[PDB]
Amino acid sequence: KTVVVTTILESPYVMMKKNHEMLEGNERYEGY
Amino acid sequence: IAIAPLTITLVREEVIDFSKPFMSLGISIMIKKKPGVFSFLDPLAY
Amino acid sequence: IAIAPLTITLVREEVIDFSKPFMSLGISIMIKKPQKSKPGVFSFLDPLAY
Repeated sequence: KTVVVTTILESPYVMMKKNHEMLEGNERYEGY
Repeated sequence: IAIAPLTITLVREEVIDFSKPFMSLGISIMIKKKPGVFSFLDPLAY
Repeated sequence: IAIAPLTITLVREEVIDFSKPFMSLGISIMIKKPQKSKPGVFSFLDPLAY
């Protein structure tokens, strides 16, 4: 049973990647 | 579960549980941060 | 209840319950107060750089 974590877009905690449109899933976001 | 910069406050603690803080912070001050070649003439006006 | 400067550690939280920290702290450097130093022998050259 997968669990869902929630986040807010704020550098350097959660930021969009440069090629995020190509990537999918947890690889879309990077940060602390 | 929320893993984000969520400040630990009483109004949030009374309705949801908070783990021990992983990063401490506080209010801090942010401020904006060479002599001329002929600067020995400065003590007297031109 | 234990109202004392008790550090919140993993094992202690494993064996008892800890509230949110009422005092944040960390490891810091303590030194002797700078204080005035005796002037050097060749201290008359101090106003100008080498």
